[PDB]
Amino acid sequence: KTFKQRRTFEQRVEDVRLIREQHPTKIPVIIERYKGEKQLPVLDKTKFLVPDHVNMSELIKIIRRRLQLNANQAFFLLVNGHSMVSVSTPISEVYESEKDEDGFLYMVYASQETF
Ligand SMILES: Cc1nn(C)c(C)c1NC(=O)CC#N
Ligand SMILES: [Cl-]
Repeated sequence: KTFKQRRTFEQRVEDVRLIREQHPTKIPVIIERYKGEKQLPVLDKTKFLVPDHVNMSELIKIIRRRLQLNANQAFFLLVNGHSMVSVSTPISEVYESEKDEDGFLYMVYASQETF
């Protein structure tokens, strides 16, 4: 069901190695809906190549645009299981401290802060 369940550790590592080779300036991001989530839709895909210069504030804007949300729908983004201390950090920095061992950066979204 989840990305980690669909692909072996070996497979996730090799995909990150190919994104490095073919899209060297991009951060490999996995973005999943919270399994509890009732309100927001599911994304059209799971794996995203994010330009390494955008900060987390701009990534939230990007995902809200991809979900085609309106001004008063709530959106919370967990990175590596937890709240972001700051949305102003460049995703290149966030990646280096919050990447998984497989080399993806995992994110989950919900309409409640209580996931
Ligand atoms: C071929 C290889 N063997 N081992 C053991 C490692 C770390 C590698 N590196 C990559 O391929 C990284 C990338 N991209
Ligand atoms: Cl690139």
